[PDB]
Amino acid sequence: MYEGNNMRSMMGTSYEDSRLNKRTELNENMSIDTNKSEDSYGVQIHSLSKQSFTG
Amino acid sequence: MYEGNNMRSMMGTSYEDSRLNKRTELNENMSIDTNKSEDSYGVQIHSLSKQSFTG
Amino acid sequence: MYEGNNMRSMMGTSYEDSRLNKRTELNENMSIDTNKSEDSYGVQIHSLSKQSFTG
Amino acid sequence: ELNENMSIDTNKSEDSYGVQIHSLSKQSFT
Amino acid sequence: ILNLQNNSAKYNEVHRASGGAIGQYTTVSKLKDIVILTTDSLKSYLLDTKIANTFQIAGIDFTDHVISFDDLGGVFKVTKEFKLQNQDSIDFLRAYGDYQSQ
Amino acid sequence: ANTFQIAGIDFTDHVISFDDLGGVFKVTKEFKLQNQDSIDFLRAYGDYQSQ
Amino acid sequence: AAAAAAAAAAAA
Amino acid sequence: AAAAAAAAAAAAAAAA
Repeated sequence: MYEGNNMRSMMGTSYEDSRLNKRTELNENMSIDTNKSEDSYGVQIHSLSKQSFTG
Repeated sequence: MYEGNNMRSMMGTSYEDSRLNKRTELNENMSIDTNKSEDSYGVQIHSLSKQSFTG
Repeated sequence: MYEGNNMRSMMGTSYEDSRLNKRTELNENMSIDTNKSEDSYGVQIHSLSKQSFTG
Repeated sequence: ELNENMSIDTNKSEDSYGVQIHSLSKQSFT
Repeated sequence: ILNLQNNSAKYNEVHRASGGAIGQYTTVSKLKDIVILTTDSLKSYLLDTKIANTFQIAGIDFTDHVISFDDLGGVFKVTKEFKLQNQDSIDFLRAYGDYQSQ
Repeated sequence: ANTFQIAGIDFTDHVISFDDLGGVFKVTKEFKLQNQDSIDFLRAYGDYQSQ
Repeated sequence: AAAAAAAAAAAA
Repeated sequence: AAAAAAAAAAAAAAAA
């Protein structure tokens, strides 16, 4: 409530939100597409996308 | 049958009837949607929402 | 005389008077129109009625 | 005589499947 | 079930009535009026064994007439009339709201 | 699978699971650290600050 | 007059 | 005179 000048370099600006970023994820999905043995009644074994992890 | 006065605070307006206000009933529905193991079938997880539970 | 407030539930606006209803009167007449022995002189029987008196 | 029907309107257990509740109808009296 | 919908005098208990101690009385029921009472364990036994192993079920599934409970005893009844003497008994009773007992 | 009427009685949506339900450990008796290889093993997992 | 599923659920 | 249905080949698949 008291103003003064709340903006100083750090810890005058840290007690507010302070740059919400990099949320801990379920962006790649778990327990839904993963942990899923609920696959369709298939027709053949067609292919599996070989991914080359490069970085 | 006998009129008399019909004017007394209690045992007049209280000896014959009064306003039923609560009902002590099943609005929290139980045995129908509660006591119910009759759910769906299929792909699965995360049908689990929780509230702020202040009420 | 003193103006004050004159207001409380009782002992203000209840100290000097109240609502009057009934002063425990003679309405059933004793010694005016009943307590009679002044009846007629002639042919006779059956001034004897009966109500239901259920109330 | 028979008026109300036994063995057709009664003696049945070939009629119930639904996954439900409340056959509990306390009917009024005479 | 469907013992009940036969004309029988074996299924009532009218012998415990006042003027009807000896002698019989026949009555039936209508399937809009029978409910069963059970515990939840064999209710679940109905809800997996008798309804999911059974291949043809479309008329038989009488689970609509079933109410169950966790336990069928949580209450207490008194045989011998008695009196209260102990202070912790008062404390334990008004722990459940029984204030008036002394 | 081997039953026949699973139109309503399948509670499998509320089933989460794990491979094994323990890799975790709880302290008793309130010890201290004494031996070199112990904290060296702690260094293998990121625990640097304990000596 | 034959009927199936003789229960009739009533709610409030 | 009524006939109840026969699930002679109904292996029920559901989605959700």
